Amino acid sequence: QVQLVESGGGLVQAGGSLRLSCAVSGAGAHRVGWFRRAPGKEREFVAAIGASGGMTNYLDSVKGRFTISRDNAKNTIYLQMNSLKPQDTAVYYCAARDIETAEYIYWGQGTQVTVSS
Amino acid sequence: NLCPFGEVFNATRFASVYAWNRKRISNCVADYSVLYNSASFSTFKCYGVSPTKLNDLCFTNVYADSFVIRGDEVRQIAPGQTGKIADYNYKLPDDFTGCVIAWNSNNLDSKVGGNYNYLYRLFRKSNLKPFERDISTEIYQAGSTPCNGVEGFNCYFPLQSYGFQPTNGVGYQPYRVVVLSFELLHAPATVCGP
Ligand SMILES: C[As](C)(=O)[O-]
Ligand SMILES: C[As](C)(=O)[O-]
Repeated sequence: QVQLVESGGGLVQAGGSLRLSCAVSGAGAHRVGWFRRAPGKEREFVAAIGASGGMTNYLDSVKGRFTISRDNAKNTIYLQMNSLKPQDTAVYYCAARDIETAEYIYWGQGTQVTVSS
Repeated sequence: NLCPFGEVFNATRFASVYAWNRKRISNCVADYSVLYNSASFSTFKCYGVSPTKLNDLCFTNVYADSFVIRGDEVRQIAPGQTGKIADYNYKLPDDFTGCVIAWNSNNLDSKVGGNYNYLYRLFRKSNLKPFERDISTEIYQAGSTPCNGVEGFNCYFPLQSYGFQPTNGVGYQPYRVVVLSFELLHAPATVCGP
């Protein structure tokens, strides 16, 4: 089917950068986005990439601090994270949307990200 | 002079179905004889006009639409059709006076890894009117819950891409589709045959 594996989580001070990756089990032509688990709300949309690499979509609270891209040739998707904030401390999941139903059925375990000030 | 054959058919870059591109071909002479002879085409349909006697007939203006779809989706390019392609991407009227041309481009539009640059709409509030191009990227709310932000449950990104592999089925292989619609006003002296 379709499998996902994240990597690159950890601890970070206020500011600075993180680049999370995501490995895919041969899946192609899927829209991919990132989901983070904040203590207050949890399981919320973060970013979004097209299979072609176009049609990007992000948050407005994170508009211009995160930047998503992918390498279909290398079969992995990256999420650049800049100017972190104590709000952004969360577990970051990686998800794959099915062609028919856009519900993000295929998922991944996810990792941790902690921002202190 | 003669009407663009290469500029439209032999064009290197074709658009996507939801963003089809117009080409107004006026004030020129066009001979469809060269088109009918080539056996490269896979589907050469006409609606309200005769295929062989195209050459002798004359019109006011013509509108060429360029785009690319799946192999099974070629069936949806017709009057009174329904489906993901016809309803939300490209729709033809019932009084459609024109032609439908489509040929196989699997050799030229499929990559070893696969081509995902060709995209198609999958959702919309209401069905499209004939010849209506909607290119808005705004996310649509399937469910009752309002989604001012971006993707979630019943809040989806409108588009989707095609996996075009040269090992995929012919139904999933790509096809370059051109649709010629005709028009006739009070002044008809602009486009004519040999
Ligand atoms: C929703 As898409 C641009 O990844 O086909
Ligand atoms: C309706 As057809 C696939 O023969 O152009």
